[PDB]
Amino acid sequence: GPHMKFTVEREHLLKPLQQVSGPLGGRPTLPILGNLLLQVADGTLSLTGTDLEMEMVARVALVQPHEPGATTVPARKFFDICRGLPEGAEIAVQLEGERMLVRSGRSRFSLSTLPAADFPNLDDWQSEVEFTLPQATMKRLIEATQFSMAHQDVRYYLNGMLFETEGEELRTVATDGHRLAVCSMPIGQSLPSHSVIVPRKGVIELMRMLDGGDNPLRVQIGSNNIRAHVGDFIFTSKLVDGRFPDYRRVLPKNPDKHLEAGCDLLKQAFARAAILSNEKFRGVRLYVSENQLKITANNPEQEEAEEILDVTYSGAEMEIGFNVSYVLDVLNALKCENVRMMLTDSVSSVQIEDAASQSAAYVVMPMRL
Amino acid sequence: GPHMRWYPWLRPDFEKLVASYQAGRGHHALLIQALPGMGDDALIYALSRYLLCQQPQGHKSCGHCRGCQLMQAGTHPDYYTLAPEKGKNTLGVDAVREVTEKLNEHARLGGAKVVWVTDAALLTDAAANALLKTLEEPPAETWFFLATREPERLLATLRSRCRLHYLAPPPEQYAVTWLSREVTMSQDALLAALRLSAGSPGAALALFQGDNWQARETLCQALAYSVPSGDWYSLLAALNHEQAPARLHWLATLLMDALKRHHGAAQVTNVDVPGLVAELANHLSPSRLQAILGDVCHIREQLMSVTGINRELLITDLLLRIEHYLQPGVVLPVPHL
Amino acid sequence: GPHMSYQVLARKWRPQTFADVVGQEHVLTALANGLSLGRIHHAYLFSGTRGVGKTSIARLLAKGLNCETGITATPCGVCDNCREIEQGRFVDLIEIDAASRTKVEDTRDLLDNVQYAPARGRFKVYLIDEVHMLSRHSFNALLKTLEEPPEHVKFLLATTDPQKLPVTILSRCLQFHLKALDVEQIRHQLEHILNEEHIAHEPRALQLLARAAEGSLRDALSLTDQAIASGDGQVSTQAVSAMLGTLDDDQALSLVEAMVEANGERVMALINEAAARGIEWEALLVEMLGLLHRIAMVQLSPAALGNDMAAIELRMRELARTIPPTDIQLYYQTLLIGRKELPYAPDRRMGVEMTLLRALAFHPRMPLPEP
Amino acid sequence: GPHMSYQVLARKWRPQTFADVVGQEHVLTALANGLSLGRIHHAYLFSGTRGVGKTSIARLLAKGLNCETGITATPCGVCDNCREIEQGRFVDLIEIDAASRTKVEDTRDLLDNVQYAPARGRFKVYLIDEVHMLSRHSFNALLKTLEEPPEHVKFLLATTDPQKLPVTILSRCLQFHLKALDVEQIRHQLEHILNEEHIAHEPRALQLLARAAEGSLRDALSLTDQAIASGDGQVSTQAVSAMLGTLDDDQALSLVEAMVEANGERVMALINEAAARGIEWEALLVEMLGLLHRIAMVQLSPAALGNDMAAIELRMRELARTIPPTDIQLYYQTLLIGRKELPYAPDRRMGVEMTLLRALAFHPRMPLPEPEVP
Amino acid sequence: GPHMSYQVLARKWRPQTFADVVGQEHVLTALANGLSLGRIHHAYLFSGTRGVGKTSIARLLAKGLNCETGITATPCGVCDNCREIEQGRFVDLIEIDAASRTKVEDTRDLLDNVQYAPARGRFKVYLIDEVHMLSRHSFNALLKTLEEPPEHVKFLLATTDPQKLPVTILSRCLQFHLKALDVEQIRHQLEHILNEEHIAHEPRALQLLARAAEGSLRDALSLTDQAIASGDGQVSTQAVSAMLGTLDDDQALSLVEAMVEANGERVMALINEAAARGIEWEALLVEMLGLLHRIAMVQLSPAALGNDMAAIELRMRELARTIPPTDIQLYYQTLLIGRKELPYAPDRRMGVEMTLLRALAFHPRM
DNA sequence: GCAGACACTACGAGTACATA
DNA sequence: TTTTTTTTATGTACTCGTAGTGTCTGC
Ligand SMILES: Nc1ncnc2c1ncn2[C@@H]1O[C@H](COP(=O)(O)OP(=O)(O)O)[C@@H](O)[C@H]1O
Ligand SMILES: Nc1ncnc2c1ncn2[C@@H]1O[C@H](COP(=O)(O)OP(=O)(O)O)[C@@H](O)[C@H]1O
Ligand SMILES: Nc1ncnc2c1ncn2[C@@H]1O[C@H](COP(=O)(O)OP(=O)(O)O)[C@@H](O)[C@H]1O
Ligand code: BEF
Ligand code: BEF
Ligand code: BEF
Ligand SMILES: [Mg+2]
Ligand SMILES: [Mg+2]
Ligand SMILES: [Mg+2]
Ligand SMILES: [Zn+2]
Ligand SMILES: [Zn+2]
Ligand SMILES: [Zn+2]
Ligand SMILES: [Zn+2]
Repeated sequence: GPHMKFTVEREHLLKPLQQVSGPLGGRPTLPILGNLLLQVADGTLSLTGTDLEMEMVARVALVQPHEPGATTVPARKFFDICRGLPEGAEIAVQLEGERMLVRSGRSRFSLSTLPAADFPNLDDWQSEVEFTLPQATMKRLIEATQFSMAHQDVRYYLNGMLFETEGEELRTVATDGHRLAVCSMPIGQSLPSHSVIVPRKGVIELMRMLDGGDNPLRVQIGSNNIRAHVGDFIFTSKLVDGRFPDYRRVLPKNPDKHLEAGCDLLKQAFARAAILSNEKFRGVRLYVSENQLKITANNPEQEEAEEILDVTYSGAEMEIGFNVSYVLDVLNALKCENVRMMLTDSVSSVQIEDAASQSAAYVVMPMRL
Repeated sequence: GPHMRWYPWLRPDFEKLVASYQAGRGHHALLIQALPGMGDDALIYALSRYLLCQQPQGHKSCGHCRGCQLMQAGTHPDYYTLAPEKGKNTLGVDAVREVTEKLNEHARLGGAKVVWVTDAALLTDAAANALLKTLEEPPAETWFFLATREPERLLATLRSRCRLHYLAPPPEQYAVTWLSREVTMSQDALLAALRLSAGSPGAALALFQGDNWQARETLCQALAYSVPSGDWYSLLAALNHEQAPARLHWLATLLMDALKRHHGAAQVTNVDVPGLVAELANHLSPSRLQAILGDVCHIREQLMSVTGINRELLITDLLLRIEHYLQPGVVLPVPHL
Repeated sequence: GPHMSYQVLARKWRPQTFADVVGQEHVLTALANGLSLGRIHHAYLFSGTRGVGKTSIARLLAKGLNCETGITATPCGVCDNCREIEQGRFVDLIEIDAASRTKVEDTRDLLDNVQYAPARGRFKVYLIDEVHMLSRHSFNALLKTLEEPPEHVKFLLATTDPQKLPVTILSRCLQFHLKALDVEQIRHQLEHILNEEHIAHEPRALQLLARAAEGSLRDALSLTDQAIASGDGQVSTQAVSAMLGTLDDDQALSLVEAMVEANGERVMALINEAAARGIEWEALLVEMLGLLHRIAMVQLSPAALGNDMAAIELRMRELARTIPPTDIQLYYQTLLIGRKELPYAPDRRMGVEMTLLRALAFHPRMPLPEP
Repeated sequence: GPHMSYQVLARKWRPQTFADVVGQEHVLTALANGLSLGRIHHAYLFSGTRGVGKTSIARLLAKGLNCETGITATPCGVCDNCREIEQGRFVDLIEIDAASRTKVEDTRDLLDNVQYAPARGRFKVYLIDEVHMLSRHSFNALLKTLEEPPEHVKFLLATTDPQKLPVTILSRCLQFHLKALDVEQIRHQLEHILNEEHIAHEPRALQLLARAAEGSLRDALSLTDQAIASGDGQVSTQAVSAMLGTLDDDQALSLVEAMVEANGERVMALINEAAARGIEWEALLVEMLGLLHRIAMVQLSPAALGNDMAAIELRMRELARTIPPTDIQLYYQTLLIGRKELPYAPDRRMGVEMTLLRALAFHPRMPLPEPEVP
Repeated sequence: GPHMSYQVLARKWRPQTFADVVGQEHVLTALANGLSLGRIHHAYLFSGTRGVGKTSIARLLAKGLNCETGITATPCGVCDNCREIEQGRFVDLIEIDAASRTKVEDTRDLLDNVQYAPARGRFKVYLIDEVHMLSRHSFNALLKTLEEPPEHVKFLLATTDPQKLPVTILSRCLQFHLKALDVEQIRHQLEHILNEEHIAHEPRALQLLARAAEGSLRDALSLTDQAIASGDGQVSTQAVSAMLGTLDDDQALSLVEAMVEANGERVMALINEAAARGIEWEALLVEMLGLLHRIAMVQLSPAALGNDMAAIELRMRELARTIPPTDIQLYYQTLLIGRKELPYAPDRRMGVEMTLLRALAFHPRM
């Protein structure tokens, strides 16, 4: 246990500390799960947060004298101490036994630690495949499918989302047994099809790490684990083991009925109609007639809601009852202007797609008709 | 027997099962039937050590690998064990449900997964039924190991699922030699202890190691005092204990030997106590002995089965009913026809 | 490697079409007639003993209901829906181990999700096995759905004890009872399986396995796997007889002769000899009960006695000649109650000793020596 | 008939008007009089056993309350309201499945919307199915609602066991009780069903089905559907008898006679015949026990025998007047002990044979001979 | 609709003056004297069995306390405050369905109005109905309010089980316990109610209706309305007798009475009726066994009657006196054997019939 | 941006009760 | 006058404190 003298600046830490904060504090299930891992090595500071199944470390350059080592420092206390200091104020840290003395000007704080050995880590491994995808593209991949993930469903498959590759295309699939969200985007590199399943929480930290910067997100796909790299930030997590439902088997086989309209108008109309929907089911009935759309909603309070939309439709009239929360989420994800829908039958799955390009697609399974 | 002692009378069966497991011709759910202390725990431990890590030479331990390091330290996460909470006495269905879902969530390390129930007879009905689908269709390379002292007590819907293995008790002479080597006691005491434990050398070793021998000799002295006077109530002082079912079984064994002596059976079970069996034969009629034996067996079963039952009240009632039976002119009970 | 894990016969030989059933013809005829016509129901409850086929029958019913060939009495394995139902991963067939999830919360979530339309399947089949373990709250939750379910929903329930289920649930479903398989059907299925697996067998071993299966085919397959593991890759009469501890000599006959003669010394000497060789006690009591049944029958009809026990016919004839029927009935009753009492007083040896002493008690054991 | 959709008889033939309801004359007359005269109470509780009509009658009352022709005792099938009720899509017939919505929060939600008036209806009906399922807080949340409900809200509760409801709820709501249906009513209803639906049938099979589902009509309908499945789309005596596992009364009494008159060979022959037929042995014991009990009952009074056993009625009498009741007690005890100890016999056939042999040995009149040597 | 207008007998005829409450004389007299002398406790907690007027008497108290003519035992109907009490829309009467507003949030919100003066009444009166179910923290808030109550606020708690209430609230509340109404009072008020309405009635039918209800007036009135509906507008003896036979539940007592008198036809009819009224046969036989046990015990000491048999005492005393102990012991043994033997018998109705026949066979009745 | 506020919803824990 | 005293397994509600999540308001 050598002395640990940090001499750092706020502007170089507050963003890395925020990034490494993540799913820390909150629910402490056991003490040695710990708060942080601070490591001084080769003029770099590695700050590690964990969740007993996840890990992420931020690297901060040490342009000043340092002492290598590894120890812990409380998450909320350190974060708030660093945040509350004057803008640009320096931080000087010393270690005495198991005590951290943090000094800023004339301000002194004492902090308790735990041995670095007691901290739980993840066993190293040999990476299987690796991607270097641009940040904006990865954000587009995640946002198009994040909402559709299941909420603690018994079918563990639905609790995450799948990333797969075919040559130059990367496909992302999410589902919960009622919704399907698939999005395929170009890569620029060709790698074999090694599907991976990432749990919901891990996807949340993947979203948090992304900052829309020029640095491409690197990812190492393993067998039962995942690693990510954004600049100086490293991340790793476990994986859900199994197989996702075949999306091609879920997508409609005979999308004969076609519809096209404006995303904004449909989203606003569905939001208006969902007010009177059943708060426990959120089911709305859709009647498609010649160049006309009709949405009808009812709730146990016996209130009725009707909305009519101008649309282009060349098929036959059809009735179909489906959830309004799902279509609202789909339209929220779909940020373009014009949206197309493919329908087959009154109890057939409905495909939602961008009119500008195929890009990503969605599937909604109707309610009881 | 403190913990997991290898037993020579286990060596044959062991290798046989390995021959089944190594060739990929072993049932996923194997139900071990063995006496208490027969060593089924050691057999299951050795099997799990073979299964759960990198393949060894093909026999013995698994060598010096990550599997052995995690297993010996009890840290391997692919080695699920079902043991009743020490505060409780039975396998809560919540524990089995958690184990089954964790097993459904795929292995963590390389290799197969092993689930071991420390005792099948302690499974409650809900806990027993929570294992039916998992036994019927294990997820992938999942091997179960259930230990029991009698398969009939277990549910019929579970005995169907599991391939049953039988750990036959060792021949009596060999077990006597082994125990005499292990424990320095006279031959008669050794034989009586072995026959008391139905030929289970591990159970006899456990009986000798603890204070059970002192309790048995105290019960013998109390019975010797009580039999001629007819004051059986004093036996309460020796019968009320946490090990009451075992002492009631000892009493039933003494009554069985008394009836044997009345019929003059060439074989007995309390060899080293001829005085007590002679006194019981002399002072008690065969019908009275049979009735007392039936009542004692019934009380032992009621104590062992119904959880939470009060020991003191039952034992006192049994002793008072026996006192009533010893008095002349009292109608004896008969088995429920 | 075709067997990554040991695909035990209880799992490999699961029926895939209606023609693989071992003879549950009474329910199969109803199922085939219902599927052939338009008469289809939304709640089937198959009940019976363990390892009789009701889960397999339910899975076959689901395969027939969802195959894209149509509603066929005989499902086609070529169908993609059948390909997925025979394995896992079918979006429609939702199999719930009721004992695993007895909480009313899971049942309520299931009944919330039942409203949605099926994915690419004619009927969303809910197969709830071991339904008798569900909590009473879940039972009552499963009332209003089973009575007026959506057209695209079919409920298949399986249980080993119909009584434990509330009468209300039984009142809404088609109750099928799967009779325990007879000896001949089990033997024929076992010989067919072993011939298909290229594993040698003997007729006597198969007959013993069928006899000990107690009417359950899963028991027969488990016993066959026991024999395979302990029979060096073949089903042999010696291996199964040794593992079952069955009696080939007249030990039971000599024991009952000594007992009816009220010779306690002989009875206990024979029981000690039986303990020496480790004969299974339950089998001994079963054989004694069977011999007493034969004694009663020959007392009623001597012709009936002519059976496999021909080499020992004279002994049973003498016992029937010398023993009143009432004593035989009392002996049978005592031995039967004793058999009920084996899984009591865990040391089963003294349990059989208790039973034999109770049987001996009826006749006088007086020291009075008379011929 | 013409409907290619083979709707389940338990669903297709749900009562439409008060004329289509069989039995339950008490509740039917009470509701007809309380709806023709007026004075509609604000809470009903239909208490009865399974499959007697605890819900369909509630739906009929709902139809009778808010009908276009006013409050009527004859629910029409012409106006929109009644058909919407039957289709289950009606706006005001809030069908509260109390099994699912059992928590107190859901009951509070239900009580919150009580005053918000009915839409396209004279009354709003809160048909709470299986009220005996609500939690204690849910039970007690609706007390002051039941005691002083709004003038437009009527509760209709339907429970199987009212004893589990708190006593104050039994006080507030009307307590209508539905008796279990009789065998003749069930047979008549099934004859109506299999005449309206073009399915050939035999009266003996209908009687067997009616008796096998005693007290509950939905049980009878399900058994009849399953018998149609078992048979070639027709309810025949052979199909029903084979399906139920029951043994025809004539042959069981033949076995009983062979036991009583100490004819061992006839007993064995009948046992062999039953074995060849595949009838479950425990079912044979059950039928013999039932016949012995019926003999005891007709000894109690000759009126105890209905037309159900009429085919062998004479034989029944010829067994009642020839043997004392003590012999029946002994026979019933022996066969019942045999049934109790059957599961542990070497075989079910062996157990049944041994039980019959014991009844033959121990029966008093002309018992089995004992060995000549003492 | 097209049926004129007919209210419910339970909600109607609710008393509006203290003289219209039938029975419970001690509570009414104590309240009258307390209001006369000006001795009013801070909190009045009513308790008793169902349907004995606890809520109605509490509502009468709330009407009286805010009457403009003054605090009196007989508030007028003249006062507009009294009229608003009638209509249920009174600003100074706060009716809280504590069975619905159990959470501490709503209770605290409604108890934070103690700081505000009454709008048009002398006392801000809280009528917290069904107080027994209430969250523990809501009990804490209520206790904190009652410990230091404003002089212009009086509490009127009502409940069915006072045991569930915490002792800290009981020790601060003047508790009034209401008796179950006597049969004669119930019959008298039933006669008066049926005469005030234009409904014909019969004396024996009225007595049957009064006896059927277990001392609760709401039960009596509910059965009265149900019988009127079933009785074709007339309370006739045969119709109500048949109705109560259909609603008859204490089958086991009649079974015991018929069995001990060796009436084979009567017991057969009774068991047929108990089969039609779908029940559990094991439960019926357990009830019969328990009743026989009680009859055997009562003969040893009358004090065995207790409180449960308050509505059953008359028949049980006769059964205990008229039957020798040996016969009761034999019947108990026969029924115990029958219950042990029941599950293995055929369908349990057959087994119960057989056990009853076994018990009947002992007497020499032919 | 925007983060705090504020709502809102969910989860654990302590308590009460039911059925077997 | 003073202490004396309990049967679990499994499940289902109910209610309050603490935290996690959305979102949007003048900040
Ligand atoms: N009717 C049958 N035909 C063929 N095999 C059967 C039959 N019944 C049972 N089996 C065998 O038993 C095994 C388990 O059958 P299963 O259908 O699960 O019985 P259960 O009704 O108790 O769930 C099957 O894998 C099959 O080998
Ligand atoms: N009294 C009856 N008359 C005619 N059919 C009946 C009667 N009772 C029950 N049924 C049959 O049972 C089906 C469902 O009855 P239901 O009224 O739901 O019983 P429950 O009282 O249990 O809800 C009906 O569709 C009808 O065919
Ligand atoms: N003492 C009584 N005098 C007159 N009617 C009564 C009495 N007690 C109960 N009732 C009748 O019962 C109906 C409901 O009474 P209520 O006082 O609400 O009972 P609870 O004590 O359960 O709240 C009243 O409308 C009234 O008809
Ligand atoms: F083993 Be089976 F499902 F009864
Ligand atoms: F099927 Be009923 F409502 F019990
Ligand atoms: F309104 Be009471 F308490 F039934
Ligand atoms: Mg199964
Ligand atoms: Mg219903
Ligand atoms: Mg009240
Ligand atoms: Zn190893
Ligand atoms: Zn097919
Ligand atoms: Zn109408
Ligand atoms: Zn006034």
